[PDB]
Amino acid sequence: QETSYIEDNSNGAISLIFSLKEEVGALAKVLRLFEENDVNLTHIESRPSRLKKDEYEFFTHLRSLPALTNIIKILRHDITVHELSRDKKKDTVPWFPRTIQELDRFANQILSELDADHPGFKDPVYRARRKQFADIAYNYRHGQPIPRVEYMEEEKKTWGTVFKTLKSLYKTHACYEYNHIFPLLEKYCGFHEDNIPQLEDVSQFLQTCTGFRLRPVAGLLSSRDFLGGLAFRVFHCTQYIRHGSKPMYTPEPDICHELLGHVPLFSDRSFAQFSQEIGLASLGAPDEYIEKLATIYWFTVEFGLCKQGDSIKAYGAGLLSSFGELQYCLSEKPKLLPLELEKTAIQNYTVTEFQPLYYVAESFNDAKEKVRNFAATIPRPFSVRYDPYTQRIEVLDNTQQLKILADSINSEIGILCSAL
Amino acid sequence: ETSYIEDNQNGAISLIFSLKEEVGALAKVLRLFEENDVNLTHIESRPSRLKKDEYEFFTHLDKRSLPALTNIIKILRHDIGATVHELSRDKKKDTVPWFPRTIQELDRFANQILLDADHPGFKDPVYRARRKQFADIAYNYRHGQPIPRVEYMEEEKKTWGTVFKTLKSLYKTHACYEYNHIFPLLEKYCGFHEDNIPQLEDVSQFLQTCTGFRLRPVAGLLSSRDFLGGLAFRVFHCTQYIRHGSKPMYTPEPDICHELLGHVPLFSDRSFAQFSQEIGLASLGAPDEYIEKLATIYWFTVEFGLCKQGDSIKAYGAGLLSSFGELQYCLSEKPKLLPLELEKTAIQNYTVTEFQPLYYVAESFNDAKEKVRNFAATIPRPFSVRYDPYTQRIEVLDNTQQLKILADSINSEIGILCS
Amino acid sequence: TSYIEDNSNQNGAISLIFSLKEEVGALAKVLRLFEENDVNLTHIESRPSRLKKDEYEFFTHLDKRSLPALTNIIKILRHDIGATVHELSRDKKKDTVPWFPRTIQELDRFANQILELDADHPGFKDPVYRARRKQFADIAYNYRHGQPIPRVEYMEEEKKTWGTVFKTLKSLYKTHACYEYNHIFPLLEKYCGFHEDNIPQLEDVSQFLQTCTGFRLRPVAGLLSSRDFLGGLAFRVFHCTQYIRHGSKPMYTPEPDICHELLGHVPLFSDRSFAQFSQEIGLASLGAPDEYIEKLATIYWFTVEFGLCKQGDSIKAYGAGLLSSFGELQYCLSEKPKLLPLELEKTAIQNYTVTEFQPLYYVAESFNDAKEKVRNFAATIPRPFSVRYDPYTQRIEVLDNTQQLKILADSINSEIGILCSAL
Amino acid sequence: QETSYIEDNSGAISLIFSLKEEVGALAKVLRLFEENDTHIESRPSRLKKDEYEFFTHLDKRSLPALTNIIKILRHDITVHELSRDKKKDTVPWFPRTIQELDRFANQIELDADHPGFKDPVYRARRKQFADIAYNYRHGQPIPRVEYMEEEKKTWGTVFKTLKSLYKTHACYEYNHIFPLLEKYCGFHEDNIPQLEDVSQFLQTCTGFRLRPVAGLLSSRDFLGGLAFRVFHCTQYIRHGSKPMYTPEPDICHELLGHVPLFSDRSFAQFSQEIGLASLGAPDEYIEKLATIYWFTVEFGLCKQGDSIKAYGAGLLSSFGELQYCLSEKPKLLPLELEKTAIQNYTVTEFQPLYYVAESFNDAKEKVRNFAATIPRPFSVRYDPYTQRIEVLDNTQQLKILADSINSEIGILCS
Ligand SMILES: [Cl-]
Ligand SMILES: [Cl-]
Ligand SMILES: [Cl-]
Ligand SMILES: [Cl-]
Ligand SMILES: [Fe+3]
Ligand SMILES: [Fe+3]
Ligand SMILES: [Fe+3]
Ligand SMILES: [Fe+3]
Repeated sequence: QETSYIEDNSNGAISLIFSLKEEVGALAKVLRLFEENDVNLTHIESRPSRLKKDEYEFFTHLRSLPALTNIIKILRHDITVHELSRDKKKDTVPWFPRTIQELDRFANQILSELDADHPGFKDPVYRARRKQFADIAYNYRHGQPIPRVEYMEEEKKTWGTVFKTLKSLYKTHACYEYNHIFPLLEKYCGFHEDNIPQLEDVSQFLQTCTGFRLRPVAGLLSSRDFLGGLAFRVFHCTQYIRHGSKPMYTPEPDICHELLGHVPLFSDRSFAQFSQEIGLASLGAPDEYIEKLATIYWFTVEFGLCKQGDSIKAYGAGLLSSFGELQYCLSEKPKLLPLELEKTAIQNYTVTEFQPLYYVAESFNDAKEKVRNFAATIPRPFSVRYDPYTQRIEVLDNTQQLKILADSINSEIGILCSAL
Repeated sequence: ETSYIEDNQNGAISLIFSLKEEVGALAKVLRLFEENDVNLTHIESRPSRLKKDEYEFFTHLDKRSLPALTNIIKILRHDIGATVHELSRDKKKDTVPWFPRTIQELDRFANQILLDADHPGFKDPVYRARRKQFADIAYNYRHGQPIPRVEYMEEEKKTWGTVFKTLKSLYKTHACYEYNHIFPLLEKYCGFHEDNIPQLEDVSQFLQTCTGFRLRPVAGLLSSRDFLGGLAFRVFHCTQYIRHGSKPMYTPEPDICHELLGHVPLFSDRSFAQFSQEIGLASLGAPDEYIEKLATIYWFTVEFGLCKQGDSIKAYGAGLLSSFGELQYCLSEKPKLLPLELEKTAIQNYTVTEFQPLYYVAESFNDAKEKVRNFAATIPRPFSVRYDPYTQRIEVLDNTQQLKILADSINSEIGILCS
Repeated sequence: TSYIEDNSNQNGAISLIFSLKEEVGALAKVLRLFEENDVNLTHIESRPSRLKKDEYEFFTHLDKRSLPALTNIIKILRHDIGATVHELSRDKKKDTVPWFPRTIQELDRFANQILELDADHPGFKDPVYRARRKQFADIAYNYRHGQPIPRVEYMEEEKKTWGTVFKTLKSLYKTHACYEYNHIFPLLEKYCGFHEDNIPQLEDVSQFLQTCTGFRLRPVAGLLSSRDFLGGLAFRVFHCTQYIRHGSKPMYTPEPDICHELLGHVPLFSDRSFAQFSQEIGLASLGAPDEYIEKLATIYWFTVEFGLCKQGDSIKAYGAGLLSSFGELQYCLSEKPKLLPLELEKTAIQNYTVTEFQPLYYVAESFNDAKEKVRNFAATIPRPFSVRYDPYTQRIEVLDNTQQLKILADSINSEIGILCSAL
Repeated sequence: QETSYIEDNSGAISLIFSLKEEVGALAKVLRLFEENDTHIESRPSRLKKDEYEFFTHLDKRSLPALTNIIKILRHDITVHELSRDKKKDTVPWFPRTIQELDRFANQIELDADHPGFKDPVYRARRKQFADIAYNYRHGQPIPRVEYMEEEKKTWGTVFKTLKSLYKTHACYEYNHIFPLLEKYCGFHEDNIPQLEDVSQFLQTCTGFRLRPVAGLLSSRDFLGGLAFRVFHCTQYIRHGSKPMYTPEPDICHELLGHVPLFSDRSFAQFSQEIGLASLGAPDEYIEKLATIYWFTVEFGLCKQGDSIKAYGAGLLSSFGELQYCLSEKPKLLPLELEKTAIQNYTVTEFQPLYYVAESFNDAKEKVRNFAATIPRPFSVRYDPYTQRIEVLDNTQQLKILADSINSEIGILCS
């Protein structure tokens, strides 16, 4: 079977989320509870609430269980609290990153290079060169510029072989959005047959296009971690390349799969929103619905097809980076079905051979709304929204007050921008 | 007297235009610029938002090499059939006032400032040199860099204490609810204490986590257009120096005291951040006549504005929250109070030396915000503006088709949950 | 002042409002509860609740004739699980909201709640005028919502009085009246009988307003309570007098006449923006306490009767008291009176006079701006529900879950901007 | 292939145009018609405080005095010409006001295969009902008729045999309204309710009203009446010889199939959008609307939880199809305009397939999206206050429409 769902592995991170009113002396009453239980002001933030203006929002990221199981009791009865845990005990919500900076916590929790069947296994250089890229990811923290790497001549050859063979297929097999950005990457990035572009230059390009940014990663994270990073429009990226012995095969993601399959789509604004809704749906979702999201991600982002007029084309990264399947998925051999998440979430699939079937999406805006509807069925005691101004996640139990405030803004832009 | 500072070798010249990829657009245009000795480093081509078949172009040029550029605009408009807006900043005929297209572009004219014998501090090598030290930090500051921290002298902390202690006693009763709501937070996470001056870096990081607002060092006073323009990006140009210790209760210029105690606490409230942002957004490309009008509104709202809080009135203007005398005078029955109406406030005359004879009372920040939005329409501009926090760029909307797409995002945004 | 306190009849109208679920079989359980008492079915309505496929809305319109059979029914509905009820009465005040009509037809109930009976009236020593007034009173007392307004042949002495007021005022409208007035007036001259030498019929006028903004006229004998008069505006109904001032002093009238109402009020009701504004005032009066009715009467005074509006760099008048008064229309635009910006929190309590000209006037930025101020003031009025008018069914909707209906209005209006703008 | 689409037959010629008040337009226009010709209305525009809307009600008679006006209005100083017939570059005529529904309400017995053909009484009794419709005008109360005992029996046979199936086969909305119709409208096995009492009931629920009609109108006319929430209704009844068959709509089909749904507001809004979509639509798109109407209002099914039920009038008034559509025999597809609008169907035999709508609110928005696909130089919205249609052709009408929306966002938030 070998599905793409990777369970999350874990001192388990324990974080709290709660807001309180300023009617009685609230800041003093809460801060003293933390100082008395050996908690400095560095593991607690107090920010104003946007939904009432007379409330404070509190964030705690705590290693110290006996000093933590006592605050929850005194805090809940004497006055709403959401407990986030990485080990996901009962009566708790699965932990998720509240700010882009918190992505640094579990960015190095990949599994296991060390696979005997890997193409480049009987190679001391390649096996060692992989450790170099892994160290870049393990030591990278948010905000930092992605360290640049000088690719060897033997490695640019592999890139060239994959680049030239796929560039000939994009004009006819890739969706319009792909061919819309690709010329830009050829001019403003090092997207050339005889050059490998640096992830830093690409990240800076995405940031100026849709706000998406890249993050080095050593290997494969848990599905929870990966999708969680999409809520912040952060895409964990590998910096290594396949072994030059078989440029047309890879059991794992490499810079080729992600630069030629993933990056161009994240440059489109409509697609950035769609993929973001998938990540947003994973924040605090149980493991049962994470696998469902991983399956949707598989049949939409990696191996998804889209309707373009009277014809169909491909937009999945797994398809746009594979020379053989990109032609097989567009033929009349595979089975095509309309995109319906209730069926895709449970559909079984394989990772070794080509996909027997493909799901066709009407559009990205159409697929986006399907994710929102599916996000509602996911049992969560709150709603989530991303704030690009502060780059934090907003926990929303009365989420309805914020969506309306966004409409009142968008509507005043249609009557003001009235040229004629 | 007035607070309006008019805008003043290498005048920034920028173009704005979008094009369709019908046959080949990128190559045909890029060659048009390369043929006129324009390196690609001075041109960006990014996909247009709301339009999947258009490219958006950004150019970063100077007044230099204009004659090889005034010909390109003609080939883009007549030979291609597309709309183009020329930004020149130097009242070029048939041109739009230049404005920053990206937050990074704030670095261009951040040093375009204009030593007074009558100044509280006089020409004395000690103080004047300390002032030049802060000026060098601002001239050398860039958007990405962290604000350099400074070790304030005891003589400077003493002055801060005099202003801090005397004003803290009035905030609980004279300042609006939003002010007293944030101030306790600034005392813990920014070090707002009688015997300490907080660093703009620690403060800037605090606003970013509250409403996304960030601080920027400045040596002196910018043009009203330049200063207000930075508000569109929720960027507040901030001074790092402090008044001379001889007269702690007087300052002819803004200082770190005026900026930390008058301006910063309000920028921590999102409702106020949106309001102040609409003022900056309204200034992008506005004629000089309407820039002065916006400077007057900013004066009577952000600097010297009053707000209704229930059956009583309180103050939220920076000019009041940093002045010990006027903060008490504005709440008395001596000054004249009017309802906030921009058509009357935009033309109202005012003074900067003495207290304000009158004050304008705003119903709320969300109400005052929409009043600016309505006023933004009266400003003659060939386009509308909106800020994109994801990419930190301004999106110009000139084509009607861009609005039809904007309507789709709204009709879909009608989530009728109804429980 | 113009505030007239509300007076109830011996048979004070008592009506109930409540919705219930069809889970336990409510139609039978509720309908039978009334059948057990001396309550006829004809005085009970059961209608489906919109957006709640499993709820029925119930309306009952009775009075104190059967009180002992009514104080027991209300208890079974409120105390038992499944039903919330609002009791509307004209004067109990214990646990009831001030009564208001739920349907346009119910305006017939208190349409005859009148207080020419003043000795000092200009036409007092006149058997004809004194008698002619009773003739108009019978028309109002006998008028019902469905009937067409009876036409009357005005005497030549009465056409002359109208002409005196018409000619002297028409010369001032082009320069003193707001843009909306001079926009409608030419139409009234062509499609109605707005001429110097003719008095138009209220029926012809009512039909004209209905085709403009849906407003309709209703004959009235005299002065109603402020609640009754204002209440009728929620249905875009304007109570109108059909008589005319005495010809002895065409330039003076202590009471409203067809001149004040045809030349002052109707032309504004033809504009949608003003019709919506005045409607929000009526909507704000439904179920409002007597203390807030007087406050509402003051707003109406400084807006509809004696209100001024901003028109560009200049200001013009739109109040009916000014558009029908020859002296005040010139005095309000001069520099003698004091002008203040319109703020309901200030206007609601401002004192005023009715005999002499107004010392001050309130200037509104626009009709849409004044409308939103009334909505804001409507929230401060203590009411256990919100109100909205349904022009399709011509009924009032009591709304505690009002938030569910506003969304359907936005989602429709927005989907109409994408159909035309599909270019 | 028997179809339900009835082409329009002739002719009413009407004009629509707006003008500004800055220049002397009202005077210039009023003299323009008198100089070339009295039946003209001028009302203020509800979207521009400085514009007037003009309505003219003339016949094709005296055409040469009209072909000159169109040039002076278009070339000098926007105008839409409505012609009951296909004139080149003109929009199909549609009623602008509820009163205009009276014009072609008579634009429709002697049929050998009719059940009651060999009966002078029934054949004559039908002309009695036709005279009521031909002479009926808007605003009038629907004349009541005393139904004969022979006719009440026919109603009873259909009523009792179908009432037993509604609780299990009819949608939730139907059984929600039906108990009310039994008490306040007299829906009983041994009594036929009068259209006047029923119309008054619908008006108080969703504003829908009934209008007598002699026979079958053109699809445009019938659908057009739905834009005003007006439902053209037949007052006669099928011949008592075969109570379970009728080649035409009768009071049974209309009271038991159609009326109860019009009492639900969500359905009233949905059906109204269909009528609104037909105003000024070409003949090609009228048939498409007639097909959609067929598979939604007449023979439409809806999802009710994990089960499926029927809400179409053709099923709720037919004893055989009401059981056949739920018997898993026909094939069911999701409601999609591109597929349903062109699907062919029959009227004689049961339907081979049925289209399932998620809900009434879901089907309504699909029509609105489809309303854009109809080529029209304007958009339409209904004003219940004045009961006329608002044409939106000029850009100025939309900027004002944007203000009323942004302002309509009242954030009470408690
Ligand atoms: Cl966005
Ligand atoms: Cl925001
Ligand atoms: Cl309206
Ligand atoms: Cl409605
Ligand atoms: Fe991948
Ligand atoms: Fe300042
Ligand atoms: Fe009056
Ligand atoms: Fe039918």
